Amino acid sequence: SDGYTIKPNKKVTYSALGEDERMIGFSYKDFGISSSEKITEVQVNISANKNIGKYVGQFGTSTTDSANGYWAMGDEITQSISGNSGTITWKVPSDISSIIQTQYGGEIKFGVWWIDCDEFTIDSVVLKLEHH
Repeated sequence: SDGYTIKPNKKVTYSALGEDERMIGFSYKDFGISSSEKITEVQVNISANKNIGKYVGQFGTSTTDSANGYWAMGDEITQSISGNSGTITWKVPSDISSIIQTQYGGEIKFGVWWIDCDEFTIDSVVLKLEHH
């Protein structure tokens, strides 16, 4: 197939996160992804009990690259969501995608540096793929 989805229904209160807890982690093994598959995009679908407004954050992932601490981060994303639900998307760079570690404890992490609506729910996280 060409993608996997999880539905964690994880309630997040931004203002209750400590300075070292602003990245929400999900184990790659929860998706059922194969090591033969290349991730091109990560989508996080969120909702709230009011208009979400602006999100600012970054994604990070485990990698197989020991020289860089088995970790990589994507670019900062700023996004305005006008209504009560929306989707944040990371297009994964080819160089990071080629070394993502989905096995042996590897995780995808959703960083929330700021969000206007304090409480929101992560309804689903989606990985989009390619092959060959």
